[PDB]
Amino acid sequence: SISNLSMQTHAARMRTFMYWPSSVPVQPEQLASAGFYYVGRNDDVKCFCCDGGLRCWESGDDPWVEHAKWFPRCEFLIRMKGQEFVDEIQGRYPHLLEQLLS
Amino acid sequence: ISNLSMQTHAARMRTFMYWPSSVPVQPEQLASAGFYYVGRNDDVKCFCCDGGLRCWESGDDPWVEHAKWFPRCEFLIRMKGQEFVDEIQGRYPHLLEQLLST
Ligand SMILES: [Zn+2]
Ligand SMILES: [Zn+2]
Repeated sequence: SISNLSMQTHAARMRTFMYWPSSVPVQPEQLASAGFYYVGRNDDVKCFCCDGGLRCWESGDDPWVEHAKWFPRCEFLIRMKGQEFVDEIQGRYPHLLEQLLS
Repeated sequence: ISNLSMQTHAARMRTFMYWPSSVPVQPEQLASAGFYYVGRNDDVKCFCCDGGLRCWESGDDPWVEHAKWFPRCEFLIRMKGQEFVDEIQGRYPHLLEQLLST
């Protein structure tokens, strides 16, 4: 089941990036593709499905890889990228929680 | 070892001089688990992994919580063994997941 039903369509999530800051390296179209919509503060985004938030976007960052890095059990992510992809990314970062708790 | 001067059990109990009497976990249970008081609220850190714990509600086990949040702690494993750590880890498989929902 979905966390934000109003942002289920690409068109809608993509509609929120109207005043997405120019200095942010990642583009609104990659973000909307990954299910992320702009919450209207700084560069904070949320996924319409898992309600998982992401911020501090830097050059090279991949919305799909980050989605799998931080919210691996999101139904939408699995369905679009597959369990293999999620397993691989989760494979790269086994000590994520530990690293947060430093 | 993060804090060499909190190595001994006796040095650890000493930091609980200004420990609040309202917090329902005694300095004894906390010093045995490797924790010393850092002087603010009820924040404690382990002399080894430097893991920090707070918000001690009633019925909390310093050893269980050590295993819960800092399972790779050498001191925790030496005192309680890898089996205890695995058991508590299985009781909480989605720990990082529950953090990021807030
Ligand atoms: Zn998601
Ligand atoms: Zn420790």
